[PDB]
Amino acid sequence: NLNAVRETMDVLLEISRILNTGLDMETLSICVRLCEQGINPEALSSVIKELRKATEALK
Amino acid sequence: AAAAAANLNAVRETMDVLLEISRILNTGLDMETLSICVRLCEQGINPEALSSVIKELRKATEALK
Amino acid sequence: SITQLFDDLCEALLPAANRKRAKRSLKKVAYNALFTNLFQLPARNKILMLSFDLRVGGLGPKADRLEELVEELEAVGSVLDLLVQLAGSGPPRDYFLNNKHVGRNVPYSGYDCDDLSVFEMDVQSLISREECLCHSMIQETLQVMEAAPGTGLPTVGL
Amino acid sequence: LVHRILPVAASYSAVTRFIEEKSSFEYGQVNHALAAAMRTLVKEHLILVSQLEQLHRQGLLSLQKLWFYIQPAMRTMDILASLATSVDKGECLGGSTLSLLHDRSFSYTGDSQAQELCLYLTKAASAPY
Amino acid sequence: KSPNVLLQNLCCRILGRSEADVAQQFQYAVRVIGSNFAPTVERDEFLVAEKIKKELIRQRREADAALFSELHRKLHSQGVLKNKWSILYLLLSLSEDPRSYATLFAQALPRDAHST
Amino acid sequence: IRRYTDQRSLDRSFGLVGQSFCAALHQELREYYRLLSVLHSQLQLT
Repeated sequence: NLNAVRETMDVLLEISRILNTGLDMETLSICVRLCEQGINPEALSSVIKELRKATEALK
Repeated sequence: AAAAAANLNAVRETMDVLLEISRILNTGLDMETLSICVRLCEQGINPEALSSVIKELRKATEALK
Repeated sequence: SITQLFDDLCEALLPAANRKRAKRSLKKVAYNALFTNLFQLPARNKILMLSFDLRVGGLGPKADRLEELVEELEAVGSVLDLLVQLAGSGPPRDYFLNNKHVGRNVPYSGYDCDDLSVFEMDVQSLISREECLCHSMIQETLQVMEAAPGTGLPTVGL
Repeated sequence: LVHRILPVAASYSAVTRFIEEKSSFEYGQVNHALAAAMRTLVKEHLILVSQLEQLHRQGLLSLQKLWFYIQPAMRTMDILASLATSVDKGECLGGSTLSLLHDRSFSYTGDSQAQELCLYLTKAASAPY
Repeated sequence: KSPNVLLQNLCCRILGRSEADVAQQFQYAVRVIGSNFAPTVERDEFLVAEKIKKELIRQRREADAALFSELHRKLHSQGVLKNKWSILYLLLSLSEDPRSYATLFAQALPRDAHST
Repeated sequence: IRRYTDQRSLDRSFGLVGQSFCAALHQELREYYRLLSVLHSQLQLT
């Protein structure tokens, strides 16, 4: 299982690189675990866009 | 308005002319499919491209039958 | 679980390249922004709906690649539905286009004016960048070196 | 360039003259059907030149484009004009100009652009026989 | 709205399946409609008029072919259509006879003798 | 290529496997003129 999830983490990078996300590998790993929980991914794409705006408002 | 319901009359006029041409040729299309095809042809599309699809989707409902 | 991974996310957005009480403030603004949206096959179709807009917008092989990968992605399901809704949030050659000098059977045809005319444009966007670069490096430094007396770096403000 | 385009006009005058002359009762039911099937292609030439007329009205037709456009239709016209010259030359009517059509039908096999044309006129002209 | 989901509306009408019930056909639809969108051949409403006439001759009708010309008149009198060539070429391609060689018969030009 | 066809297409006493090569040599001139037609449209040149 621990061997499987490394291979899945490597293949899920590819489909997010071709679709040109703003996600890097670390935030990809957190968001792949968060989407697998069951919380609607259509809303998670919006909370990330709001988090990345509110952190830039401080800078 | 009033002049905005006259244009809603002038589109039913056209749609009836197209509905007449659709039946005197005895096509496969019905009036509901035709209302999607008018929207596609308004944008500017190859009619050679849609007809091949429609030729496959009608045999894909013989893959449903 | 995920709310402990969220702490690692809060460490990433904070500059690592102090850093212990600014984290407690950024964590407050993170949690305060997070729950607003959360309080209030048809899945590969969402990728196909953007591959159509790829094909209309030029760039044929990218959409032909995209439809080649959505068959292998079906041969974890909530992840690609996140990717389709993050598809425009991203960061802002080839020797062949018209060589029939290889092969064993190539079809005889004429000119079209949408292959070789847009193969000199594939390079024209490059040559028109590499000189616009020259105007975006001498301007960004002469804006520092000449404004007016009393303008510069904030080390005089120390 | 104009002279390079003109043989398809010289090969339309002869075609329409044949269709008028050999639809009469001095040349029989076979020649009636023969010119009546040659007439279908004449209608098609008339169709083509009107599409090109729509092209010229929009300021999108030139001499170079016209010269390329008429070259596929020149071969068909050439077949019709040579056939009309041959039937007029030997004074062939009845079944001799079904024998001539049998010879000309085997004659054309090179591209199979002209083969279908002659075969249709043989199919139409062999009906009264 | 966008054209791609409108294709799926067509897919709901012709199939008994919904748009959400099939994605193998929509894949093929995205293959065909994309990169052949926006006319790439010469348009002519006149040839389409004479070919709908040519088709009504094949149904052994001469009365309905001259009534079709009055509908063609009414089509222009309202004037709300963008490509009157396209939808009539489309209905003519999907025509079925109620009850050979035709590539040497008049067609539209490819615009490969002209810059696009 | 046009000079050879200039006598072959007016010779009707010749091989019909040679008048198939010659009719695969009318297409090869029509395509040249197609090329020229596209170039003529782009004239409106260095």
